[PDB]
Order: sequence, then C-alpha cells, then structure tokens
Amino acid sequence: LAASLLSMIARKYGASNALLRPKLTRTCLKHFLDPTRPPAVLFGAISGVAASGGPEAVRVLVLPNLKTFDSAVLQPLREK
Amino acid sequence: NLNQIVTDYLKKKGFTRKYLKAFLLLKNWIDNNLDIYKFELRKLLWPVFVYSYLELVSQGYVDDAKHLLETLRSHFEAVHQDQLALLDENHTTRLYRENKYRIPLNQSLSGNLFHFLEREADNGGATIIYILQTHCSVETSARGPIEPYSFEAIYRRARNLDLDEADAHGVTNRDVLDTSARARDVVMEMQKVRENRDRFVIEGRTGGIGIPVSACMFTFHNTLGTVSCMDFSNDHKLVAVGTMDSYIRVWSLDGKPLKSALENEKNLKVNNRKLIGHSGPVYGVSFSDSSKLLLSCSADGQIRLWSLEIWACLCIYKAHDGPVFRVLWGPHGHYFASAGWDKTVRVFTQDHASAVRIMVGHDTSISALAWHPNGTYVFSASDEMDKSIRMWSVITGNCVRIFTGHTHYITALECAHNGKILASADTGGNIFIWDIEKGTLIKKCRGHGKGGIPSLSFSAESNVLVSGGLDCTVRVWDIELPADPNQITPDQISAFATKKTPVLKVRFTRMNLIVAGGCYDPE
Amino acid sequence: DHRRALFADLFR
Repeated sequence: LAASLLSMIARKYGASNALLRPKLTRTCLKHFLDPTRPPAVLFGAISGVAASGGPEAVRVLVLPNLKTFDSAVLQPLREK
Repeated sequence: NLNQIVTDYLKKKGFTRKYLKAFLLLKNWIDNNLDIYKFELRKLLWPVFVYSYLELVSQGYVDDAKHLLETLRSHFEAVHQDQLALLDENHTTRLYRENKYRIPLNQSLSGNLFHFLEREADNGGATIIYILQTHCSVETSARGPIEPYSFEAIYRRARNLDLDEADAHGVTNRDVLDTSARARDVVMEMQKVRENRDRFVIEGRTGGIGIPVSACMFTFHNTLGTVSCMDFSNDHKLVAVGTMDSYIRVWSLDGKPLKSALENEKNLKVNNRKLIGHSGPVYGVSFSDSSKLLLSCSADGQIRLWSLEIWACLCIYKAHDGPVFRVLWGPHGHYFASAGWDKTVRVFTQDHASAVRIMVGHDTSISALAWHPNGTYVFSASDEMDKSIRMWSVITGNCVRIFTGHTHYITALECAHNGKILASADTGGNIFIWDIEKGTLIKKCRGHGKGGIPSLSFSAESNVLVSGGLDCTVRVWDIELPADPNQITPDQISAFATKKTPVLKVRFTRMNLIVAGGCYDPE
Repeated sequence: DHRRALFADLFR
C-alpha cells in the first residue's frame, strides 16, 4: 500500500518539485543493491524503484544485474 | 422626503395594503483510485452495463439500447466478443435475469465505494445504487485485495488451498487461484453511511484570521503600451490580449505547440497565433465556456465570432451604432451581451444575426457588465451624471433593481457564485458589496489606491474576494469577519505588490490559488 | 567483503 501511495505521489507532484523522482529512485536503487538487507527490505526497495523510476528506469537499471542478484540472494534463500 | 413621494405614488396606483452518463462517471472514478483497487473495481463495469442495456431494451426505448451498445462496444470488443455478438428471447437472457450477478469485494473498498456513491447521490449515483441493489449481489469479505501478485493470491497459490463461496460464483478468479494458473445490506448501509457522515460538519466561525492564498503572476514584455484587454480560458490553458493595432494574439500558458484542425497545417510548430480582421482598437475578449469559440469587440462597432480549431472568423454582428466597449459570454455559453457608446444593452444568441432583446433605461454610456450565475439576469453600469447599476430580466427585458451610491467611474462588476451578492469597484479605490434581493449596500471596503480596479473574482464558496488594481497591487478581502470571542478597513487579509506591473486580470482557481496578469513597463 | 565490493561497484 505504501508503494502504491508513493507511486501515485511521484506521478502527481513530480513536476513542481524538480528532483523528487531522481532522489526517490536513487535511494531505492542504492538500498536495493545490498545483500545485507533481509527479504522484506529488498522487496520494499525493488517496489519503490519500480514505483518511482517508472518502466524505463526499471528496464535500464534492474535487468542488467538480475543474473548476479539471482546467485547472490535467491539461491542462498532457495536452499532455506 | 422620498418615502412620502413613493407612498403617494403607490396609493395613487391602487396598491392594497441516462445510464451511459453513470457508466462514464464510474469509469472516470475507477481510473482515479490506486492500481491495487482497480483490478477488483473493474469487475463492476460489465454487470451494470449489461443490466442497464437489458432494462432499456425491455422498457421500450430500443433506440437508447442500440446507441449504448454501439457506443460502448469498442470498450469491450476484446473481452465479450461472443456476448456482444449475442446482444446484437434466448435462454441466456433468462439465465441472466434469474441469477443476480456475484462480485467479490473487500470491506474497506466497499465502504469507500458507498461513501463515494452517497456523495454524488443526485448526480447519477442513485441509478448505480438502484441497479446494484436490484440486479446485483456483492459478497463482502475481510480478505485483502485480489491481485495477481498480492499476499492473498500468493498465499493461496503457494499453500494449495481451496476456493470459497464467493470464489465459486467470463473471467473467473478460479483460473488464477487454481493450480492450473456474506451478501450485502444495501439501503440500510446507505442510511448508516448518511448518519455517520452527517456527524462531521462545521457549523460556525469564531476567532482567528482569514485564509492564506498563493498567487502566480504572468508578465508580458515589450508591449510598449499597446494592450487593451486580457482573458484566461476557463481551465487556464490559453491567454489572449487585444491590442491597439486591431489584432488579437493567443498564447499557450505552458508553451506547448498549438494545434489546428486543417490538414495543410499538420503538426506545425508554433505556440502563439494571431487573429486579424478587426479595423480598430479591440476592447473586449471572452473565451467560451477546452474552449472552441471566442468573441471580440472593437471601436468600429462590430462583434466577431472566431474559432479556436481553424483560427478564422465565422460571423459578424452589426447591431451597434458607435464604439462597443464590453462583451461577455453567458455563464454556460450560448447567450452573450454587449454594451457600448449608444447607452443601450443588447442580448444576442449565436443562432441569430440580430439582437433578441434590447434594454433601454440608462442615461449615459455603459462601462461594465456581468451575468447572474443562473443565466437569466444581467447587470450593467453607466458613467458621468448617471452612475447607477441596473439588473435586467432576460425574459422580459425590464429593469427590476437599481443600486445607487457610487461617486466615481465604475470599472468592474462581479456576481457571487451563490447568487445573492454583487461586488462593484470604481476609480476611487472603493469596493461595494450589495444585497441583490433587498437592494441595500452591505459594506464598503477600502485600501486600493486611485486609478481603477479592472477586475474582480470570488472564491469557490463565495467567502473571499480578490481584486487587482492599476496601482500594482493585489488584495484579498474577507466578506464576513470572524465573530469576536469577547484609511484601510480591518477586513483586508493580504496585499501583495508587483515590480512595476499593473494587474489587468485576476482569477480564482479551484484551490486557494490565483493567477494574475499584467504588462511590464520599465519607466 | 568480496560481495560487498562487487555490489558497491555495481551500484556505482
């Protein structure tokens, strides 16, 4: 629900405030690229990236590193 | 004494002592909420439309049903192809009528939907409420929203659970929640919602100060003093200024290119255009009720109707003798009125080339105009010896009120939105507030410098007034001061200043925000 | 360590 609310806020008031979208997407991306976080934090970070950045930011940022992220987090978690 | 004369005169005269509207509204409300809710919310479109079309067919207005089917087919041509072709009696209709539609929903979503529908009861929500109560039955649930990747769906798919009564009863949630991947109390719930809602109203005002407002200023450079008027479109997307060189210029307030319906001008890149054809200074402009029409009047004695789709003139009205100083559309955009040099007001309709009503009674030139918000009364004011306001009746063309008390040139007029207040300003900086029904001056504001007040505006709820003057100031007034808890009048909330830029126009948007406009002169 | 540096460079 918070992710949806943030997405709507960013889509609405992103022009009056110039740096809102870059800041939100950058923070979410920085937090996402950290295996030390638990699954909940990573889920929240990916959701925030998708909500704020938009389809283009997702496609151009998350896809290249998915192969590494898989072996990094999913496989260790898949064995649980 | 005036009372004695009036009494004598009065004694001498023997005076004894349908469904498509609701569908579109619901769609426009559905695409507003969050994407989470939309997945479930969309489920209500098909049953309501189907039942409405079936009722219209059964009611005997087959033409309306055909119009609805042809209109909305494009919105379901990729879902209900077979059903839509069938709708082009069989057992399908009997089965549909016998069994009321089943639609799962969440509790909070149901509460929000009921609140929204109650808010717009008279605007079309009654039809939807009746349809849902009669031909539909919704099974409320305490689960979370149903989405392809929400917690509920993920849990159901992972843990290999079993469907529920609502899930059991052509898109079905089984295809998604299956491995292959309650009821309602309408009517009574509406009474409960109304009772709960009525508890949260504000019924007073004491202590405190006035409301705070913002303001955005649009400035025009390099005019060289050849601008005579200004206007904003009703949605604040275009601005037009009439110059002393007999032409009009239309801009786009966001800078995006303007568009023309002529094929020869396909995707041309310009953000400001010109309208040529007047042969004298232009004194008035009025955007229509987006806007597709525009009016203008000049000193040669002509009124022109332009087009904002092809950018060319369409008609000319030649009912005046001398200059025309003001022009105004009606509150809804079919009637317009114009007044000028020959001390007469006229009311036109765009369907006719001649004035439909002529209104005599003034003794000097006219200098202001206004329309009543219900579009059946007109205000006007004159200058020089006869500085009086009048209120005409569009049906009969006879005056019904006169307001006196001004001692200077009257520059602007404005009628409240509620319809029971009138505000006027003159070149002495005075603003008057009149009670229309009783014809009595309520109060006078003060503070503006000498020179004039070209424009006025009222808040959405008719509790705040904003005026821009030629002394380079913008001021906000409080019509009714707060009740006490036990050169300038004490009801001036704010007063901004501009950097040598007289203000020619002020508008009140939906929010507590306004837009201004002026011409910058370095000297 | 080895993972932290790699992920930091990836974020950069």
